[PDB]
Amino acid sequence: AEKRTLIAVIADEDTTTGLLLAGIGQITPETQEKNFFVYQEGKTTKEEITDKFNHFTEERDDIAILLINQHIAENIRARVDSFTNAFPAILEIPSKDHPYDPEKDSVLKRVRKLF
Amino acid sequence: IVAAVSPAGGDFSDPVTTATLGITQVFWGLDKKLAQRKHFPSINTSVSYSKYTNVLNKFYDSNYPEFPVLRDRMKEILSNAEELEQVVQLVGKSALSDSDKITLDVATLIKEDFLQQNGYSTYDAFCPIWKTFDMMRAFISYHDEAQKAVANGANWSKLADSTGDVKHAVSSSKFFEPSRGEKEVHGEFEKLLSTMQERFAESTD
Amino acid sequence: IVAAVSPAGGDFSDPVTTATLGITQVFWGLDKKLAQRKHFPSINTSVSYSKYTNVLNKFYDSNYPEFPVLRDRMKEILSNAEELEQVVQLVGKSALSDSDKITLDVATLIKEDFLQQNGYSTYDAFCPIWKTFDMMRAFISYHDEAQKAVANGANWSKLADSTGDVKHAVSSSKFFEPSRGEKEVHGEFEKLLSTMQERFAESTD
Amino acid sequence: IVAAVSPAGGDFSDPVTTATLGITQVFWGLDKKLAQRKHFPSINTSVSYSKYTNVLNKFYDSNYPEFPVLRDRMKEILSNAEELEQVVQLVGKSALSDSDKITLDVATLIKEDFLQQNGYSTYDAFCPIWKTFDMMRAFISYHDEAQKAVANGANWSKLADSTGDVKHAVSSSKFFEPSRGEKEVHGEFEKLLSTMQERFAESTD
Amino acid sequence: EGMTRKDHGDVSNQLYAKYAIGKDAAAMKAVVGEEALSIEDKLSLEFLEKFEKTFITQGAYEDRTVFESLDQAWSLLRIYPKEMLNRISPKILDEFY
Amino acid sequence: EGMTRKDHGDVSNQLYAKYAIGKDAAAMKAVVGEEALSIEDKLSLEFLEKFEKTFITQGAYEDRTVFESLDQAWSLLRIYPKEMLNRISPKILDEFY
Amino acid sequence: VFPTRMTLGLMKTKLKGANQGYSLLKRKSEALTKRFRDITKRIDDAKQKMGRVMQTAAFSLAEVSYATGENIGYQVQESVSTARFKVRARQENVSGVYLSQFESYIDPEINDFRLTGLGRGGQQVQRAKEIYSRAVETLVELASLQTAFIILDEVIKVTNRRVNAIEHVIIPRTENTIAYINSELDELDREEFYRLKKVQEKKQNETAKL
Repeated sequence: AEKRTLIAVIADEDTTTGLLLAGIGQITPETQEKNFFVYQEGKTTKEEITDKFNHFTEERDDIAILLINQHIAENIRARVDSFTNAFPAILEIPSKDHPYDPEKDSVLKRVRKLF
Repeated sequence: IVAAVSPAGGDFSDPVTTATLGITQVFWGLDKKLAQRKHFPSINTSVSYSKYTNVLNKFYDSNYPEFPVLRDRMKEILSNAEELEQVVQLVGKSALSDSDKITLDVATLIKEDFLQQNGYSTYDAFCPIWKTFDMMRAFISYHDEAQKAVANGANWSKLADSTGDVKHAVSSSKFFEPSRGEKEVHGEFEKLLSTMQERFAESTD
Repeated sequence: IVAAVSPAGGDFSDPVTTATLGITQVFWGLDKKLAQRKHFPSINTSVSYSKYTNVLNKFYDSNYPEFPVLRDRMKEILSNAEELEQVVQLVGKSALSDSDKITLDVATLIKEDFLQQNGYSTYDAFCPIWKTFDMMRAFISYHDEAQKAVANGANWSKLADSTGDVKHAVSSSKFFEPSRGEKEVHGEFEKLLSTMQERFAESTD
Repeated sequence: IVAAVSPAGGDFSDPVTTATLGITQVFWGLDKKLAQRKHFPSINTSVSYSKYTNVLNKFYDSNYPEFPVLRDRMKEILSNAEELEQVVQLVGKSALSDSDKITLDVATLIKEDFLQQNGYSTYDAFCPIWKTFDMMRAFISYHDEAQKAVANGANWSKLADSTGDVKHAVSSSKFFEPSRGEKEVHGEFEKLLSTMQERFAESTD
Repeated sequence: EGMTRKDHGDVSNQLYAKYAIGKDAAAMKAVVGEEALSIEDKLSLEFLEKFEKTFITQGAYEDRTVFESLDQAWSLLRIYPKEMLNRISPKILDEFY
Repeated sequence: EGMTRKDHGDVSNQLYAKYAIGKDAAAMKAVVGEEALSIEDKLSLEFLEKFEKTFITQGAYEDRTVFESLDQAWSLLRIYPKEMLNRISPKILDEFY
Repeated sequence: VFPTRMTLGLMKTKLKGANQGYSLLKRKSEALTKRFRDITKRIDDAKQKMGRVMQTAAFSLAEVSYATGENIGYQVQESVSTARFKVRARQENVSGVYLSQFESYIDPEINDFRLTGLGRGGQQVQRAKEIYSRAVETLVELASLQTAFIILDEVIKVTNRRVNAIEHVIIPRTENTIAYINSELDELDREEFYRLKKVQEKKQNETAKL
């Protein structure tokens, strides 16, 4: 159970900034590696998001819930779908100025088939 | 000849039950469950066959009943339904269309009207060939129009609220006299065809 | 008459055994799987009966013991364990009630101390009734206190950890021989009851 | 003396079969499912033996073949395949690892290619001692290379995809006549060894 | 004990119980999945194979000392805690293990 | 009547059906646990224990006349509401719960 | 091949093991899918609800970032070195299976970060954090069901395979094996009686003629 109490973020810069101010993530004091990843839309390559994905899910283990923007999650669709674990939780929420889509939501796809 | 057979070793693998099923061309199942529910006899199309059937219906086809066409279409509706029930169990009702839901309703009617009896009236105690004929004619007639209308822009829920009076009437035919139209051809059915057609104009529109 | 019966072809379906059970009024089981595992003689309450029981427990009531009460509970612990074991094998354990776990645990104690004994109990040359009663009495008291303890609220795990010292002590009972109390009544088991009561006190709050 | 026998009891426990099994030195089983797929004559290592194999394999070693090592490796590939095949059917292939996924696949190829000797050729029906050796060698080299490649970082699906054409070529090998190369030891089998080795480097990295 | 040891009968008794569980755990393992497994059973699955392929196996020409046999028994049993043992009196165990 | 009551037949249907369901409930309880079980299954469970321990169980020298038996039956069945009792005519059900 | 002489007794109990498993496991399966459906409708709504809240809090934060004429987010990244909103994990029995549940705590021992006092620009950040702490709490409390959901999704798939497997494979194997052995078995008993009768007939002939 308890061995994890950070919420990590893959989101647009404003959303992330806000979330941190509110206090969820951190820049660790003995790894000196962020436990959040900011994204400049369209200006950041799809390959850099993927490294960061691996980082929160696997290369870190203190991540409880992994938050991820629908716009961003779609770009790296392959890696998200392949992640099916509950440790950390994958919870896709709408991106900033983007509406809900059931098909940018990895878990909802999974659930629908084989009900 | 109707012969009952029963286990002779406490199994159905007894020489007797298995020898007779070979000789016979009619097999009609019988269930504890349907008897407790008050359907007497207890025959289902999964635990039966009759190979004599082709010649009989043919014979019936001559007299006035449209019997052969109706009967094949009856067997199929009960078969297809069983399969549609298995989906309701696993997935639920969120993967079934209006047309599949309609199959279920028609099947429930066929079962209700024919299979369930108990001597409710002196109209269950005796039924002529004609009353049997009118019942199934009514169920198929509804089936084709209803499915057609959902294809053309309707809903099972819609079909249900409008159908109301005509649909309860076909379900209750078994308590009423068959002698309403003539003397053994039932009037409650003959009027139904016209109302069901009228029903369908309203339903599509 | 103690007459040994054993296979003459099948496991109990051989002629010999079938006839003997008819006529015998006392039967004491012996399971093969537990025999290979070394836990013989294994008496299984389903594969065992006594028709003499009712006159016998009333005899032991006259002699001093509360014996009839202990019999029912001895039976209950063994009995539920067999049914819960069948759910354990098939489904697995991911959950198994607080009460159900207790029954399993205590039934192991009964196996180890009683059922297993044949060159493994350093005293076995003749065992009095009182001593048997006193030993079983500790097992049953541990059981009732334990099930009450989970229900009035206290975790299953806290309850295992605090019972601790006494639980081992009942586990070790089997080696102990009359040397305290009377010549048939044993003080280590009498001491045990009172200490048990103190453990329950620590465990509930 | 080579003698065929048959049941008439619909089991393999019948007197005729049993009395021959007692006495016989070499036993070549019959597996109905494989034969239903067609694989004349059909066998698994668990249904067959030759007590003579040991002394035979030393003799074959002198002849040229790598025969001893290939006999132990053949048994082992089939035996592992059988255990895993139960786990796949009931539980799923989800528990299994990619090396054991391979075990089923190499073993399948051996079923289709060896056992099937009905043919429509005398090359698909006659496989000389030398032709039998090359084939078995080629197939084991694949399995060993295959378990390593997935081990230092490659997939069952990825590995399967890269050999691809080269896998078809070993399947179809059997159709090809034995009269070429040195004698039945073709250059066709010798070049194939190099292509497996090359494929191994690709597969891993 | 004069041509065997006193633990000869105890050490044999332990090895039957553990082998028996390992065999039932194997059958269950196939059918349901690894869902019915428990800590003792996983240990028992390994024990089965360990025993089969080291203990029972030997050459035709090979012959074995009884005293030798008994050290190889102990070795196999060394992978289980002592609290899980019960077909051996705690006195006996302490001396040879 | 006069050695039975009219209400005898309806009751026979309620008790058999409820009892069967009680056995099924015992197996489910072991699996789900006590703190994760259904209301309908919980009722069926309660019935199993009382049914066994009161209706079937009687003493060696205790005579159970048919009139006596039918009363004990209404206490057991009471735990279910009227909503879950229905193989009983509402006439009866209103007389005796 | 399986033992011929009185296997019947063991093989019957195999069937009873199998049978008990279909009913019980189907009850268990039935219950998990009934729950699963309930969660489905909750999770679907909760995704839409989180999205609205996250976009609104994000836009108020964005407006502020632009008005002050400096990027607040850089300032914010140095100061973040703890997290106020954390989770504490619990395992909860939903049927027999343990699912992950989370209950959120807000550290009251954790002060406000210093990103205020920037002048007029500081007022803007000060109001901004207050809306956002409220907003962020939403995302986490709703998120607790998701983790339980994903697990529930995996376990039901395994429980579904097991019912199908026992039903199709296991039970008919017990039927067919039982039957094979029965047929041999009855014949051993019958033929014996015929053997006895044949020998006795010869005997009766001899004795009668005397």
